[PDB]
Amino acid sequence: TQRHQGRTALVTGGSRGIGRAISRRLAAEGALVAVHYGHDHAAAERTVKEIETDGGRAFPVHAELGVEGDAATLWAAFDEALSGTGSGPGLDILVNNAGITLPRPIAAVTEAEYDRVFAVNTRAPFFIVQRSLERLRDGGRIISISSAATQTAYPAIVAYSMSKGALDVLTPALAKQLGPRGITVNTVAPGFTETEILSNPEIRKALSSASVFGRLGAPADIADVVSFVASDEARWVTGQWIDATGGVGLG
Amino acid sequence: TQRHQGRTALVTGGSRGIGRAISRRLAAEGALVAVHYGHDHAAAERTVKEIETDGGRAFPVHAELGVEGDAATLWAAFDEALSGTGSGPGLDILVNNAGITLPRPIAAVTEAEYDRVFAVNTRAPFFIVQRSLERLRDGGRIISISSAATQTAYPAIVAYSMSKGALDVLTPALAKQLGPRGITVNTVAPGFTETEILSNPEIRKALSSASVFGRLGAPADIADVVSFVASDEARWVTGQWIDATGGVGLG
Amino acid sequence: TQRHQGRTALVTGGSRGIGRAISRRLAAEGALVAVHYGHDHAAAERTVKEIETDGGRAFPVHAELGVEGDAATLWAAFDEALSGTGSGPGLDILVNNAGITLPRPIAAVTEAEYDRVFAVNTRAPFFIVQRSLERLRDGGRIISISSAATQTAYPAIVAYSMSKGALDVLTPALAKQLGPRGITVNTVAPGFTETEILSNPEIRKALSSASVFGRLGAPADIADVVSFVASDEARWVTGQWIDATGGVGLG
Amino acid sequence: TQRHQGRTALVTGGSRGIGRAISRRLAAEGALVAVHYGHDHAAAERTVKEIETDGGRAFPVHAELGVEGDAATLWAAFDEALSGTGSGPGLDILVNNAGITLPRPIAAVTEAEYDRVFAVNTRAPFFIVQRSLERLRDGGRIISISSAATQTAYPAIVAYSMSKGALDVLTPALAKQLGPRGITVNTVAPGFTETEILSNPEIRKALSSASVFGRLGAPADIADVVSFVASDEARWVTGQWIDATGGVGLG
Ligand SMILES: NC(=O)C1=CN([C@@H]2O[C@H](COP(=O)(O)OP(=O)(O)OC[C@H]3O[C@@H](n4cnc5c(N)ncnc54)[C@H](OP(=O)(O)O)[C@@H]3O)[C@@H](O)[C@H]2O)C=CC1
Ligand SMILES: NC(=O)C1=CN([C@@H]2O[C@H](COP(=O)(O)OP(=O)(O)OC[C@H]3O[C@@H](n4cnc5c(N)ncnc54)[C@H](OP(=O)(O)O)[C@@H]3O)[C@@H](O)[C@H]2O)C=CC1
Ligand SMILES: NC(=O)C1=CN([C@@H]2O[C@H](COP(=O)(O)OP(=O)(O)OC[C@H]3O[C@@H](n4cnc5c(N)ncnc54)[C@H](OP(=O)(O)O)[C@@H]3O)[C@@H](O)[C@H]2O)C=CC1
Ligand SMILES: NC(=O)C1=CN([C@@H]2O[C@H](COP(=O)(O)OP(=O)(O)OC[C@H]3O[C@@H](n4cnc5c(N)ncnc54)[C@H](OP(=O)(O)O)[C@@H]3O)[C@@H](O)[C@H]2O)C=CC1
Repeated sequence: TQRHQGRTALVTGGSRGIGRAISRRLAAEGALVAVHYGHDHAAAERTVKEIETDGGRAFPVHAELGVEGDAATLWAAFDEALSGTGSGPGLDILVNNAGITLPRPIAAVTEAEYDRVFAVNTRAPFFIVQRSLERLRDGGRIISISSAATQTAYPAIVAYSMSKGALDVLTPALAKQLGPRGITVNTVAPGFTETEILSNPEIRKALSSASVFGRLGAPADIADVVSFVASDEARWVTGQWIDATGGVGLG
Repeated sequence: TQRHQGRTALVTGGSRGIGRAISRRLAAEGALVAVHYGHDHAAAERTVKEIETDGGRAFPVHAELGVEGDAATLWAAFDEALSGTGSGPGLDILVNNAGITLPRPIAAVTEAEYDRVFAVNTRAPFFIVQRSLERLRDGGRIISISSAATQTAYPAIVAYSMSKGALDVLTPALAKQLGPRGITVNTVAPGFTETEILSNPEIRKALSSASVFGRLGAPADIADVVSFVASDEARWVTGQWIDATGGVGLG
Repeated sequence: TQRHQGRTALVTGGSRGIGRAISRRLAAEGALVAVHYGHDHAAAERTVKEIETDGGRAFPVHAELGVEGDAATLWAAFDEALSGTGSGPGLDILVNNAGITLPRPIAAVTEAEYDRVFAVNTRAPFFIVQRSLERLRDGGRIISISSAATQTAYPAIVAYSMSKGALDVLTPALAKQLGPRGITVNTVAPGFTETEILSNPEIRKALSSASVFGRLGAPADIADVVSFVASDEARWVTGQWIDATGGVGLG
Repeated sequence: TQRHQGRTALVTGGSRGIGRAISRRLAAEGALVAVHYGHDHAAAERTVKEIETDGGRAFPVHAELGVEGDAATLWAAFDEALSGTGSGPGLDILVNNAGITLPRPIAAVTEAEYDRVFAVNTRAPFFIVQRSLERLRDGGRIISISSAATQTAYPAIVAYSMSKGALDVLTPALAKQLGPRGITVNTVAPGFTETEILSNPEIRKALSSASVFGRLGAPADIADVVSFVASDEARWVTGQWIDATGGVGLG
């Protein structure tokens, strides 16, 4: 395709799972990809190596999210790492993908667990986007990775759903504000998606059967929607919540 | 009416504005109302006096929200204050009404301001509801006061909208979980509503014109919807987001 | 209550099922109710007798819907029947309740069946509302009875869902247009509701289990929401789609 | 791209406006395109010539919609026209694009005008899709062109909005039913879109300002979304309503 030819992307949690698929798709389409991660240096190196092997350009960016100064640390590492590539500052495509699950229903959730899922899932994207506005170019793309669970009730993950619900609400407000500069802002909401990290054949069967297609999502199913949203082909789609669940919750 | 005859209600921020209208309507309909507040002891006393003057029963409950132990402190004060009324423990109707605004667009929002609006608007209701489940009776009512701004983009208040968006997502998950005990969970979303705390005749005109009725909301417009949702007449309405904006954002 | 004291209501298909519950609730609250029907004169007489027995005022209005001149015939019979009561012309509350089911999936639907369900369910309400605007008073109420099936996919009734989907879209446009005269327009969407016309204990169990409350709806569950929407208590709710399904489709 | 290489598409009203842009985009990507139309033989010939000139394959299909036997006549002409191309029967991609406007508010709409807009906009697509199920292949695509007006109230076009609202409701029901064969069903909803058929500079300015981008849509903006939805890249998007309005109605 090369529909991201000459563009700079940042993918938060780009090292594994959906983030890795997004990182690899954007790079395969000609983007220079900042592969961000908080913990696993090795995973981040393999993902960059995979991209470089396939003929694309990527570099790691280390910043732990959900801690004091996380957003500032991420953009400092990005600016440094990016500068060290001999590219100019700023970016075209921001994907807030990094997130953590909290599989506890309301009676189980502690303050510590609640505070951590909001800090990573909601607070970090909010301040990451805030500082991106210093760097984000005209005709740019902001894409938040949310969850189908904001629109289909899942009591077992309620605090996680709420953290993604707050994130969903950032999209329309920013689409409106950034429209005059040709920037689009959109949410892509995955369903049950099979990553490198669904061992129970029984859970696998129940989650598969939730899709009208009778399968789990793959990272690639999400990355193919994100790549479209990030492209010029989606210039007329803004402020939206794009279901990437294989028809979960239809009937 | 007396459709809340013999029921115990808690209204968070019940001392002024929409909370006061809710408190007074529930009490006028026969509810015993816990009028909760964080700061203004005087306001809380006037509101209880107004209810007692009109023939109803209410008592103040002091707890500052958005601070360590807020939810535990609120339920301790409720249990104590309630016990001191010579009523039994527990409750029928929980209204999470207390909230604070943050009128700053994304480029303006500080960590401190963001953290405070989430702590009061989202975190406190979440842990308040969690501890209510020890006390909340069969056929009970949970009602969250949200904002029209979660569904109609208002960049100027983006972090406030996000805090209400997280709260919106708690409603369906809890409606599903609590259905088997006849409890309903619903969100009521006010529009531009004129409280005791809209001095600019120009802002007043612009916000009035947002309604298909060409006026600002009054606390009473919200309280009349909340009272219905809290009643047996709304037994078949659960998990919903009830627009109480006078038709803001229709076209 | 008497919250409809001195008001004139028309309920289409008011003779049985949800229409009968609406008719009886509005009359019990002091409304003069036009009980409209297309076919069963006897049912319409029993419903009016039931209202008159309980101390309320109602009269039958015969008009077959889904035929040439149906809307004109209904308003002619209403104006005549109403005039014969010695009340003045016009009305306060219009409920489009009359409808027919089409339980055939897409591969089964004939032109005749499709045309008939649209004629009764969509076309008749549209022209009925059009002629109501000559008669409908300030502060009035228009309420459409839709179906949960417009928002939760039910392939087995697809053409019926589409007919209700068109009806759903009339509500916001009219709420906007009629706001300046204090008229509200709203949709109430029933779920699986047990009428006089669910014999299979197996279908009964499956439809019951669709509700978070583990029961079928009763006409009264719908009528209690409609009566609220029709009242001054709902003056600030307009253009909305009110779920009256007992939490069908939440998760 | 060639992401429609070897696929057969039918585009209803493919001869001009959005239909022509869709027809040309699908053909440029390797689809064999049936360019359907009801009236203007010349327009249909120019559109096919444009495609053939650019290196693609298309053929005209004449059928007037909104008349007795329209769906049967369209598929007879398609099967004949298609057969005459020396391709096998059946298809991969169905776009219901053909539609007519009705710019009259409720007080203005006649039975004839109402009946005609439903016949073309709703009835024809419904029976066209019904007969497509005899021909539509595994992994296929059904795409309905709706209107932003189903979700943002436009009293001036109310009967048109209702016709598109019924069409919107066909999408989820069919997505659910056809999921097991890998077929996706989606609605694409254009905003104010500038076609060959917006002469008033004043209307042009007002409609432009409705978009967060301060311009009218172009056919190409819609065609780029439709082409994505029709492709393997959108395999995980089904039952959805895709806003192609340039952010109309966000705030
Ligand atoms: N998989 C699924 O079924 C679903 C996924 N989602 C959402 O999709 C997104 C991607 O999920 P998925 O692919 O499953 O996740 P994985 O857990 O597979 O990958 C998570 C990524 O985020 C990074 N990350 C995690 N926590 C932090 C942190 N505190 N600071 C910095 N980076 C962090 C990880 O790097 P590192 O380990 O080095 O920190 C890694 O790159 C998430 O937002 C998730 O909520 C939504 C619906 C369901
Ligand atoms: N008015 C409007 O136009 C709109 C209102 N809303 C929402 O409606 C709800 C009611 O708003 P409104 O009537 O305007 O508010 P007011 O500010 O008039 O009243 C706020 C109430 O909440 C209490 N409260 C505030 N902060 C705290 C705190 N930290 N701890 C404990 N109690 C607290 C206040 O008591 P004390 O001062 O003693 O702390 C008071 O009783 C809020 O959730 C608001 O966001 C939504 C849309 C618009
Ligand atoms: N019951 C349920 O589970 C559900 C009901 N609904 C909707 O709720 C509404 C009420 O349904 P319900 O109570 O079950 O219906 P019933 O069939 O019990 O009652 C139908 C009523 O409409 C009248 N009616 C029917 N067809 C015509 C016609 N052609 N002309 C004039 N009057 C007519 C009937 O009178 P007569 O027989 O004399 O013509 C009768 O008063 C309908 O719009 C229905 O689609 C939606 C979701 C599910
Ligand atoms: N343009 C806009 O701003 C908007 C458009 N839309 C929708 O997008 C779709 C495309 O609209 P647009 O490009 O503007 O339309 P145009 O009127 O430019 O093109 C209409 C097309 O449909 C065909 N058509 C029209 N009526 C019939 C009929 N009775 N039988 C058969 N074919 C027919 C026409 O061919 P022929 O003339 O030969 O019959 C032509 O190919 C429509 O469904 C429209 O409602 C929605 C929102 C706004």
